[PDB]
Amino acid sequence: TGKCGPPPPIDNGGITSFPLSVYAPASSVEYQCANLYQLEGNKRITCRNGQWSEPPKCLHPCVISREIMENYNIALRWTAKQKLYSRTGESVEFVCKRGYRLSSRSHTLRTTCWDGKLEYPTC
Amino acid sequence: EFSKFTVKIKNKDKSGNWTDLGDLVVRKEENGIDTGLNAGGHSATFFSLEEEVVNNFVKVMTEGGSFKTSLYYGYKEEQSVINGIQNKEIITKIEKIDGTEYITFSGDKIKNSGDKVAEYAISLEELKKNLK
Repeated sequence: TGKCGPPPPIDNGGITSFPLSVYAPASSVEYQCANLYQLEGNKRITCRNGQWSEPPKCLHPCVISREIMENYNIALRWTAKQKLYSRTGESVEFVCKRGYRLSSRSHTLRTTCWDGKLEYPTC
Repeated sequence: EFSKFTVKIKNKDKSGNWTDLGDLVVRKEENGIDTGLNAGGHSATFFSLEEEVVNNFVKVMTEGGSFKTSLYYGYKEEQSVINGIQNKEIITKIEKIDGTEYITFSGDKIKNSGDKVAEYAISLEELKKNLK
């Protein structure tokens, strides 16, 4: 009493240490997210009473691809980069390509990536 | 047609230390100026301002002082980043850092802390270079 087994797994993440088969109460471990993922929550879980405290979460990024910037008739306002990988919490801003104009359906060109979902404007 | 230029920029980090952040693009518009921050997967208007304030800006950004922004967004941990905020003043001070002299300015406050605004610096020489 009251020792924990290995720390729980989390989608798109890992621990920074080598898993022990058993932990002493009050020991910590720490999680890292994959490349473009945003860790949400405390990064460090703590063992108590046989239980691990709540783990974090790895927020998905959004791939802004040439292909989709085509379908929407857009392009990145600030870089020449034809593709972009954006982490949750990151804002991207577009322009129309010469020739099109902003569809009635869209009112803004500046979007933010939220957990893998990013609202594209239409041109 | 329009004067464009881009410059490098830093923010103090989670431990109040300075750090290469990325690029600040500075574009002249028909109505004043739009500045854009390219910093990883973030490339979006940082802030902007009206013709009225351009002159002021041009001075401020090369000798410190202040100027009002039409829209201020800032960067990913600032409260102002997702929606934007209006008429945010911006006070630049000239301050030495490492071997070089920089234009520095506080950004917006930060979610969800209390009294922890953001901070930015830009090389006075890259500014003076471009805004003469």
